Amino acid sequence: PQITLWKRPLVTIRIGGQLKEALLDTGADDTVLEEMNLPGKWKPKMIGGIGGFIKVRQYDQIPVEICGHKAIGTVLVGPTPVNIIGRNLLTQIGCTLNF
Amino acid sequence: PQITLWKRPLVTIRIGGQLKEALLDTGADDTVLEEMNLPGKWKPKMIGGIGGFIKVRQYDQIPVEICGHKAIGTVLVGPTPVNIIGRNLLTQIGCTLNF
Repeated sequence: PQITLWKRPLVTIRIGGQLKEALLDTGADDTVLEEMNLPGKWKPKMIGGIGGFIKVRQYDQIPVEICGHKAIGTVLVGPTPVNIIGRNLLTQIGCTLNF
Repeated sequence: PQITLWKRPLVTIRIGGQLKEALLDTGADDTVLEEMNLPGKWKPKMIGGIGGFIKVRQYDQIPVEICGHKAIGTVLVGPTPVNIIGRNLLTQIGCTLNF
């Protein structure tokens, strides 16, 4: 599909057997999801942006479907205010910016 | 252009007569640049990101050229980790996401 940018580019994803709303974010290196109790091994990580850093849990090899397009990779879980799909998964679904 | 996302979508912009590098950021409502001088009046504002809230200077109706495409709009200046072009200007240059 083609997503315009008049509003926040929010789409539906499926992760860990849940459907969620998430923001397609070309400015994010990584995918960061709001607090959820995913099974699996994880390691601590700190990620930054405007305002500073937050502590997150890094889970690897997690299947994530984005508007019906399958992806699998690293997901970060922590106290982000919005679910963010970053470049690590956007590349896997063949997402481009176009103008 | 069509810009893929295997690398950060960094582009050259011209603003206040000076060249800068900025990230095309679909996850940002607003355009936020690192500390620099811009001509004209500004208003104090606060914005939020993944780490919390910061204080910025809001400059209205600022011309910005982004990869040769012209925008004129709001530019916030403050302690962002990287220069970001947000949706307020991405829409002006006709940018969409496609997959």
